[PDB]
Amino acid sequence: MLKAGVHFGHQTRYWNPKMKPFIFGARNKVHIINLEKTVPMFNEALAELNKIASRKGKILFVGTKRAASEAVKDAALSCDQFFVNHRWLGGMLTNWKTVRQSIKRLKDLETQSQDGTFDKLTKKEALMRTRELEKLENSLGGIKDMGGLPDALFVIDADHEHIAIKEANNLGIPVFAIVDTNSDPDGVDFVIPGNDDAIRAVTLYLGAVAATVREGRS
Amino acid sequence: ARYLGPKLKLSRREGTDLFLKSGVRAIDTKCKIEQAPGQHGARKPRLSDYGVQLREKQKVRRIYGVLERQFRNYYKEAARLKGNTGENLLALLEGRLDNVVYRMGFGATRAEARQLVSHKAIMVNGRVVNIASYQVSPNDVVSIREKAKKQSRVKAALELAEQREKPTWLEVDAGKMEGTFKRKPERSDLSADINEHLIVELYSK
Amino acid sequence: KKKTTLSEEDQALFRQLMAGTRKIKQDTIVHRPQRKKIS
Amino acid sequence: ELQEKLIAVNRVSKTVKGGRIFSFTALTVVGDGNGRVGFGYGKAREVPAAIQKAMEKARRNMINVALNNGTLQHPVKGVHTGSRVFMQPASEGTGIIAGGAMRAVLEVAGVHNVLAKAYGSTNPINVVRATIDGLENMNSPEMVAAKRGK
Amino acid sequence: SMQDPIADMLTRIRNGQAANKAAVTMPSSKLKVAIANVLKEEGFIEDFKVEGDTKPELELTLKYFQGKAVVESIQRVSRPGLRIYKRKDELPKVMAGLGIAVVSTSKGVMTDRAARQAGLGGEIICYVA
RNA sequence: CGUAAAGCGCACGCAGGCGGUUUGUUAAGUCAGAUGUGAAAUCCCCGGGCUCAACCUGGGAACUGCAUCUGAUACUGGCAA
Repeated sequence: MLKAGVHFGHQTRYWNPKMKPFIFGARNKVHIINLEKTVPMFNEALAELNKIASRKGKILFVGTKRAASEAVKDAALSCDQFFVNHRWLGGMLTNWKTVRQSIKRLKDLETQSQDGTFDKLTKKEALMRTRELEKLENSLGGIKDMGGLPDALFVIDADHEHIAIKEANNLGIPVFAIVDTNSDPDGVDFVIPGNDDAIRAVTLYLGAVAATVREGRS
Repeated sequence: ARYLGPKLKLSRREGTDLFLKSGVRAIDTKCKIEQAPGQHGARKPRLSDYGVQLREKQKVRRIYGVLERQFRNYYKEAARLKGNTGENLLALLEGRLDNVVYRMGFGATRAEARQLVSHKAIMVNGRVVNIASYQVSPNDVVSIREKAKKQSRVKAALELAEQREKPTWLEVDAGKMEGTFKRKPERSDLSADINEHLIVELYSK
Repeated sequence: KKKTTLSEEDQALFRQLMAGTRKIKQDTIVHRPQRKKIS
Repeated sequence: ELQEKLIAVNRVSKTVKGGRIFSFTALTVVGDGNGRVGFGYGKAREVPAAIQKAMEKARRNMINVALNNGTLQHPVKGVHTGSRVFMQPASEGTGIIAGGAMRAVLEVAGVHNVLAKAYGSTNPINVVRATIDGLENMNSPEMVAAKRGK
Repeated sequence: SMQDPIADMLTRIRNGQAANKAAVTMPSSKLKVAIANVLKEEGFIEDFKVEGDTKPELELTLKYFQGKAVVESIQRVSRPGLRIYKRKDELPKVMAGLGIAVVSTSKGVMTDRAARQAGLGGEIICYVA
């Protein structure tokens, strides 16, 4: 489960004192996460996360910053699971009700789009409707086939995606976050002290998570 | 010093049968119960919190035929006695002599029992007691005197004693027309629907 | 029982690889969330 | 077994461009009768919509209370905004004898016979908030003995 | 100036519990070690350790049960401005018995349960709730 | 007691209040017990008599105090280091 890796921590600026148990913290004004603390934390997250993944649950990867996209689309979509990669709408969990009818409009407009009446009656309004499918497709992308509110939540940055953590704490959903030294372990049930903005680190990181999700009872 | 008015009106403001006209017939049938306690009685009250507490106290007094200074003194005595003040208050109301004469079937109502008690027709322990609020101790024998024995009332009253539920804390026996108050009634032995915490809280404000 | 892991000497070696003095020893109170019920 | 009851309805105002606009706020408390107390605020343009939003918010956001036999355990003081609130277990100290807007939350809370006395402000929206805070930080002899070993 | 070192000790423990502090050091004395022994005995702290030779330093390893802290509210009762001396009948119970009150009796520094059992009152130092 | 009423314009300082830490002694405060007293009635408790109640009444508790004697010595005070 342990591989020598490349991130070793980051974020000189705006570091958070609640990350003080997780910091080794030496070099050149920047903070180094104690990865000897990360490895048991991340193995625990794989443990409980595989435990809910084997109970046939829905996981909802969250990847708004770049380049977490399309790495969260690649990792969630490598499993049979769900994702948010563009702007996470304020309240797609806590009013999922209204977001249910927006997802319903995305389904009705893609069914109307590639099969039904798309060339019908107008060119301009048809262009309008297609770019409504671009907007509703990139905002409600992964979540469009969920049909429930999910059994866990896996966010890739705790301070950048504080809204989703705040809602999953509001609803009693287990939050699995890779925090950095600027972030805050709010209500993150399974904190992982890592590096949020390195693409090597998040592809290794989501590689491991997507690896352990796609083992159910099989 | 006692009510002396329309009785079924009092039973109709409370919404519940207060057993104020037990008498000959069955369940009311000529009361228009629930419908109109006065002219605007068809209106639902939308009653307050003071209104529910007050109205509970009035339910209990209008059952047992007690006025306010006497009831209030029962609350003070039930408060100072050891235990549960609601249950002590019902134990003080159930030891009243007119009540025990009603429970034994000697009177059809509690007012008729109160007139039997009042008109020197009732002895306790072989001594005539003239007083409606005499507090009957446990293991007492309360009976009817030789005068006003075999008068019609009490006979008819025992006739309607069998229609009711035969209280557990008595020895009702109607052959000799004498009874034995054996023990204090448990709270679970009486009526089940009066909320005495409301009258504890009414007097404790 | 402790989970299988790299040897303590190996951890020290990792510490040795760490460039510079390279040791962080801040001590703070630690709070652990209660385990979720199986049910 | 839900046991809902409303404490306070008010008419608030807004003062727009053309005159004023009057809205109604409810404030209800639900509770099962054995711990499990919630309150909800809810505001709307008419009174039944206000109480319905209040009940609907109060059915969620419901808190556990560690009751005794039928009552509190130790005397507890809860404060919220300007509203300071005392409670005393009154080990069968008969009847719920609390102030207005505290009688209700203690009534549906499932407690039966405590002694209360609110101090300070006694705004109903803050005297609950000072009863739940209060009943929330009241802990039981199996919780204190859990903490401190025995 | 420092005029109540006991209330200073209890302040150290309130602000250590409030800051999720692992352990608390302070200057040490006979009365602070007596109180600390009562607190360890009743289960409000994990351990204590007095070090130093010429300047002793008491150190209290604090307790945290869940994420929450064990010492819920520690108060100083008999302050120097106004000292409070209770008899064996006037001797209070805190949180209706769920929380001890450290009384200095002539036999030693005890709790309220232990000194009400010993049949002797004294000077009530602190409520630990 | 920042802004609702409320921090002296600022200091020095007497009387006053409070006082780090260790050991020994005292035991004034503090605590425990005992004795004397704290009138009777009244309040409270358990009973008794007026048909009940009010009322009257038997016994207790109480009168949270003060004084003296006997102890305890952790804290506070006195004294010595």
